[PDB]
Amino acid sequence: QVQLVESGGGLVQAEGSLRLSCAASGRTFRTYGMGWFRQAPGKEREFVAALNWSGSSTYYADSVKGRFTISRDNAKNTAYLQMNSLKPEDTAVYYCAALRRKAEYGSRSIADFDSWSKGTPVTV
Amino acid sequence: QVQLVESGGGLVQAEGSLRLSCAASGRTFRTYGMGWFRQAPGKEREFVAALNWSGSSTYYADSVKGRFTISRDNAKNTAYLQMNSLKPEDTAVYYCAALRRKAEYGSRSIADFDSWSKGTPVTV
Amino acid sequence: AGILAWFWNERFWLPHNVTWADLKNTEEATFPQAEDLYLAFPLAFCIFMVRLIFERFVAKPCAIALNIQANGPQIAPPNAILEKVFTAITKHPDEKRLEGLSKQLDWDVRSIQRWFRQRRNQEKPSTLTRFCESMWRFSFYLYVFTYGVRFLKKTPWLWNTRHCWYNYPYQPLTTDLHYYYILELSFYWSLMFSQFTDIKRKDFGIMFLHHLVSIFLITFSYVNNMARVGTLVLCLHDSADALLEAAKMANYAKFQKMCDLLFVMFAVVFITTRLGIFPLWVLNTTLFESWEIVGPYPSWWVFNLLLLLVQGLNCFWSYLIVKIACKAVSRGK
Amino acid sequence: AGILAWFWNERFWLPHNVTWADLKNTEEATFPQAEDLYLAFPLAFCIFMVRLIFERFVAKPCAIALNIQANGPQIAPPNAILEKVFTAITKHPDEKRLEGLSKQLDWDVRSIQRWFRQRRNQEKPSTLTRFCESMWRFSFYLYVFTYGVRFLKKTPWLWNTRHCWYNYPYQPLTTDLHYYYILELSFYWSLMFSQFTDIKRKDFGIMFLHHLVSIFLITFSYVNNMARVGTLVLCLHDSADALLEAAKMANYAKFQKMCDLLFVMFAVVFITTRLGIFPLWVLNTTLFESWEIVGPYPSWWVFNLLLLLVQGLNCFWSYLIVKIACKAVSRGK
Ligand SMILES: CCCCCCCCCCCCCCCC(=O)N[C@@H](C)[C@@H](O)C[C@H](O)CCCC[C@@H](O)C[C@H](C)C[C@H](OC(=O)C[C@@H](CC(=O)O)C(=O)O)[C@H](OC(=O)C[C@@H](CC(=O)O)C(=O)O)[C@H](C)CCCC
Ligand SMILES: CCCCCCCCCCCCCCCC(=O)N[C@@H](C)[C@@H](O)C[C@H](O)CCCC[C@@H](O)C[C@H](C)C[C@H](OC(=O)C[C@@H](CC(=O)O)C(=O)O)[C@H](OC(=O)C[C@@H](CC(=O)O)C(=O)O)[C@H](C)CCCC
Ligand SMILES: *[C@@H]1O[C@H](CO)[C@@H](O)[C@H](O)[C@H]1NC(C)=O
Ligand SMILES: *[C@@H]1O[C@H](CO)[C@@H](O)[C@H](O)[C@H]1NC(C)=O
Repeated sequence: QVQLVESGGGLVQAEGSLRLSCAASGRTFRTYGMGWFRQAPGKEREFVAALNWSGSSTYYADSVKGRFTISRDNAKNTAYLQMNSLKPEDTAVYYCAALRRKAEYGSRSIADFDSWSKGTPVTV
Repeated sequence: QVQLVESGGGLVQAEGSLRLSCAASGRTFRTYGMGWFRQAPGKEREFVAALNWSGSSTYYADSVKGRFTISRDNAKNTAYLQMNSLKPEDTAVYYCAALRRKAEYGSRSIADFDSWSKGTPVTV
Repeated sequence: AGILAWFWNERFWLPHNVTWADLKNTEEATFPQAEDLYLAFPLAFCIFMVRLIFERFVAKPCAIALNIQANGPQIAPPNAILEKVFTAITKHPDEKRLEGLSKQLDWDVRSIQRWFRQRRNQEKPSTLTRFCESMWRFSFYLYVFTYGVRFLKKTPWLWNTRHCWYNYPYQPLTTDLHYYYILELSFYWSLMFSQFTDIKRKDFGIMFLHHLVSIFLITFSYVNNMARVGTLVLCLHDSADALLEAAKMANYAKFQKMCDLLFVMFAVVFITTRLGIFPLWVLNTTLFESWEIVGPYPSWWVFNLLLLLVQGLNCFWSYLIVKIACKAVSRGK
Repeated sequence: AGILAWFWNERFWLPHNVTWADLKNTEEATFPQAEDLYLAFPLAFCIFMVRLIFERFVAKPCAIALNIQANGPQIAPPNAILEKVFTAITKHPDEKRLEGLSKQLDWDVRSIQRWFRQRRNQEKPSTLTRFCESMWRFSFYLYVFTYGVRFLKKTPWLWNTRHCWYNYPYQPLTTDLHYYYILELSFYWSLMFSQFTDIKRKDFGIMFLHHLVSIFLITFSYVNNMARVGTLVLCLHDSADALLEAAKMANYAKFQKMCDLLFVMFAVVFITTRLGIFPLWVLNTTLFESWEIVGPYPSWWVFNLLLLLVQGLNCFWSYLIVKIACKAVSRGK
């Protein structure tokens, strides 16, 4: 029950740094767990990172672990994803979503995230 | 919580007959008791007639008793007031209202009726 | 959930064209809900707890200071024939049975009656516990009757009973009605607890049936939003129960004159308020005014049959009360 | 209403920046509510009613067919000195007291011990009623443990306890959790009813305190939405209570070998599940994982102190159980 708008996309150099932001238009952003998904040319959507409502617990994917850090600010009602040492495989469209109040923590499936977003394109 | 629209007003001859209608835009018209009020030039508003939700119980004013009959149709969500043998003292503006869910039956006060209407002018 | 939906049929309880969805609580007004009756069960237990305290630290010292014996009743003299008759034949022998026993045992009828009374007292609990229970009942009934009178003094439907049915069922629930109904139902559930589990050596008789009928009426009149006439019935019935307990307390204190006067007054009030006022005031509005204002719906028959059953039970109780009070009147002369 | 609002402070129970308004029931998900606990009070009474039937028509014929004597315990021989010691000095004399009484009365210590055991049995209720109560407890505990195992077999937080705290408190309530909690609380309230009003000649000791702690924990973990770890605690504690009642039933049936084997197995299960698994599995997730996932909030201290109190009570019970079971082991050899 939150509207998510993404920002921070664009073209970056190799082994650069980027910071995507996902802002929520609502007062219930602090009761849902945020997550990010990747859409590359071909194949299908992939899981990138996610965290719970308080931000204490955070889990990434195996291929992106160690370089991407996802956090959130409940005071500003937004979430951030900082990507360091980017690779050409990271060139894709990023989507911001939230757990649908009934999916357990640690879910890595499309059906477990409800409030999607338009997404931003990142080229490396 | 009902919107009331009146119809049937106009000029009538002496000792004539008229039938005012008050239609409700809502599904809760059958849970409120209807009533009518009179506004003559000068003085203040006066009570004319009223009835409860089922239409079984009906009470009028002393000056209008015996000539005016008020009924209602919950199937069409409307109320009717038939006036017979009109008098020049009846020339006034008629208002349709409903009991506000907390006023007891038999109330003859302005503060006890909430959902008012524009009203119709009747000249005799 | 199917059986519950079948039981709570909206075409059975509510009048025509009225559904339960119209009685849901909103910001405009609040209506009685069945769930609000669940709160009657914890409070009842709490009441029971308080009762124990009242029987421990308040009523017991008053009974002791009143020279009430704390031991059991005096033991009846042993008699094999009398014991066999009491256990097998009956506990309250008639005149013919008493004469036969007197002829068989060559003993006076008064001695046999005294032995039977002693045996009945031995079966019954001790006098002090009954005194404490009567004191508790008297206190609660006095408080409830006072609250009911104070509450009904300002209501519009006391003076004109037709106001019970004019806006039925769309009559909002107030704090006073909720408190009154919850308190009454909690007391009746407390009585049921004290009857079932506290001591199962008690008797299930007419009083148990009357308590069941009262609980059913209170519950299903609160659920159906028939509370305006329910309060009238509750106050009328609790008017006469504040003197019976006082008469019992006077009897257990060996005060003959005070007990006789209190019981005569109680009998007068009981007859007046349950045979002259009830059928002409409460049975009038629930039979005739309800028919002409609301209309005939299936729950009307059920509630009126239950009210007629209550009237019959009150007739039986009044018969016993007057039969007992005739002896008191004769003794007072 | 002011005192209730002071008691239910949202900065005390819930974690930081979480308010009760966020836990209200909507169309998206349902959360546990305090009002849902009121339903535990009527059902408890119903359970009590059923218990009576189970002790009337089911357990009693089985006890009779088992050659269990329906009369009271054998009367101890009269002795003024022994009676005075039992009433005044103690009910369980030590070795020195037994030797002194034997020297004073010139009687064997075994005779004094037999007299004391007979007096204790006379004070205690009859054997058949205890057998029926144990049968009822065994049936209920077996059913509850089976249901708990079947329910927890599929839950995600049984295998990974960190799932109790990841989305806390925004964890929806399901039908199974509601049914489990209501059933447990109803049984505990039924036990409280049977303890308070059924017979007030019983004893208020450590078991009463343990029951109070259990009721408090169940209530205030359901209200606070700490049900995921509550189910683990409930299943772990009900694992070992299905064998104690079977051992008691075997003891009341004069089956020495079966009772000894059942009690040895019960002691093993009790020690294993309340001294080795509880502090390493339940006290691990409620102390360390909760601290690092949720954070420090005031209700955490209260709940952990209550869990430590439960651990201490279980240590005391286990000490008594092993002290008794040593005798059974010695006899079995
Ligand atoms: C469109 C439709 C919409 C419909 C909408 C509907 C809305 C409904 C909305 C809810 C409505 C709810 C209504 C609720 C009503 C309600 O509330 N009912 C009951 C719960 C209840 O209100 C009844 C009451 O309560 C009865 C009272 C009897 C009293 C009597 O029964 C007393 C004897 C006859 C006598 C006594 O009898 C006892 O006390 C018996 C006890 C004694 C004991 O404790 O040991 C016993 O043996 O069991 C005792 O008599 C004796 O002692 C006489 C004996 C012995 C002697 O000499 O001493 C003798 O002479 O033979 C004397 C009081 C002693 C003094 C005598 C001077
Ligand atoms: C961020 C933070 C989030 C936090 C989130 C938190 C969530 C919380 C979520 C809710 C969690 C809820 C937990 C609930 C737990 C719970 O559930 N607890 C209790 C309610 C309860 O589970 C306890 C249990 O229950 C104890 C059991 C003791 C058992 C013992 O006590 C047994 C004796 C030691 C022995 C027996 O003792 C009795 O039976 C005594 C009885 C007997 C009688 O009936 O007459 C009596 O006298 O009273 C008896 O011993 C004897 O008979 C021996 C004697 C005599 C002889 O020889 O025969 C002797 O030798 O001396 C033997 C069983 C007989 C057979 C022996 C071979
Ligand atoms: C009830 O509804 C039916 C049909 O909807 C209608 O014919 C009837 O007049 C209504 N009665 C009342 C009292 O509203
Ligand atoms: C709680 O809110 C305060 C201020 O609104 C903020 O500083 C803090 O970071 C928040 N904490 C969490 C866990 O949301």
